[PDB]
Formats: sequence, C-alpha cells, structure tokens
Amino acid sequence: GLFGAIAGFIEGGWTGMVDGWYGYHHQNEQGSGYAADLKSTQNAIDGITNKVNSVIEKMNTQFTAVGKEFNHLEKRIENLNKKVDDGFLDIWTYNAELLVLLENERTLDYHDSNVKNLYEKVRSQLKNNAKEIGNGCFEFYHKCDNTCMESVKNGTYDYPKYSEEAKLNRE
Amino acid sequence: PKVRDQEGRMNYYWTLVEPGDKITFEATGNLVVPRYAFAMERNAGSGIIISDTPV
Ligand SMILES: *[C@@H]1O[C@H](CO)[C@@H](O)[C@H](O)[C@H]1NC(C)=O
Repeated sequence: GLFGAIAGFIEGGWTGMVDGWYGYHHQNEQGSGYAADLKSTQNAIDGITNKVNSVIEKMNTQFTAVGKEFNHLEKRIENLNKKVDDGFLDIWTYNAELLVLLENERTLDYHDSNVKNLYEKVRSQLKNNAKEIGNGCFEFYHKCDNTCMESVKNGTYDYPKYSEEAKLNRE
Repeated sequence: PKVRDQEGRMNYYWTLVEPGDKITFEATGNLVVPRYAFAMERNAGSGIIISDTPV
C-alpha cells in the first residue's frame, strides 16, 4: 500500500490470529502461538466504527413525496420536474460512488499505517538485542521467555537487562 | 363526438369552505347540485402511489 507493510514487506496475513486485527506470533523454548495487540486493534475498531457512522448518520432527510402529477398541457413543468429528479439522481450517484471509492482506499491505508507503526514500536525497543530478519520478524540475540515476550508486547521491554547477553551472542 | 354514448359533456368543479363561511348556489338549470360533502383537515403534504403491489 502507501505505507508498504500490508502486501509489502509483510507478505501475507495470519488466519490463526483470531483475537484482533493486529498482533504477534512468537516461539521460544516454552511454547509458541498467536496473540493480538488489543491496544492498536481497539483504536482501529473505535476509529472505523466512528467512520462508518459518520457516513451513515451525516445523511439526514426530512419527509418528502417525490411524486408530482402533470397533465398533457403541462409538459414544460413536467420536464422541469424531471430535470430536478434526474439532476439529484446524477449528483447523489456520483457522490456515493466516488466516496466509497476514495474512502475504501483511505481505510486500507489506515490498516497499513497501524501495522507499520506497530512494527516500529517493537523495532525501537529491541534496538540491537534482536535481528531484523525481514518479513516483519525479529530474531532475538538472547533467550526470551514468556515473561520477556509479554514485555515486548506491553511496551516495557528492558533493554539494559538483556543488553549484556545480546552483546556476546552478536560476536 | 360520442364518448360512452354521450354526445354531451359535463364539467366537474370543487372548492374549499373555511370554518364559519357560507357558499351560495344559484342556477336556472344545468346544475349538478352536491349531495355529499366532506369535512376534512389536510395534514403535511404527501404523494400518490400507482402500483399493482397489494396492500
Ligand atoms: C506493562 O506496562 C505497565 C505500564 O504502566 C506496567 O505497569 C506493567 O508492570 C507492565 N507489565 C505487565 C505484566 O503488565
């Protein structure tokens, strides 16, 4: 996309991660599995929910009847009424078509942005204790147990703690 | 020209009467006098639907 993460440097998506839209997949000595990041998932949910409502509910109409009846000696104002009805039809069709075209692009970029930013929050924590092996994965230069995993996701990874071990494994 | 076997014609007319007003008919012939009127009160403007769709 624009941010180049979805269908970009992260090739595909995970049918296994069912907790949310964005998350992690880890494996270490004591197991493996998926886990969604709810902080970014909820923000996207709260944001997309507000976006659909803003398109639906900023449309408010009043009671009106479109049916006007004109006899055979009123063809002029009957064609005028047709020009009004056909005029509103052309506008509301072009607006709705272009709106859904444009905002579908924006929404797919918004999900691309969230994956990119979620990736940078992890990269800027594991500065050189982990290896950017590409494909949106990090290989740690140290043993990272399930306690350590839950801290990278939480955003509280202790760099000075594991910097000692990762220095020597880099060789 | 004959329309439903009638060489003649008959125009129809209508008008509204305000609450507390009078209407006067007067003719020496050719008047189709009213028999039933309608005490009405028209609410917001609506339309008319023409369709074979059932109710
Ligand atoms: C997660 O981050 C919060 C931030 O205040 C911190 O208090 C907490 O100790 C961290 N770890 C866990 C397991 O929640």
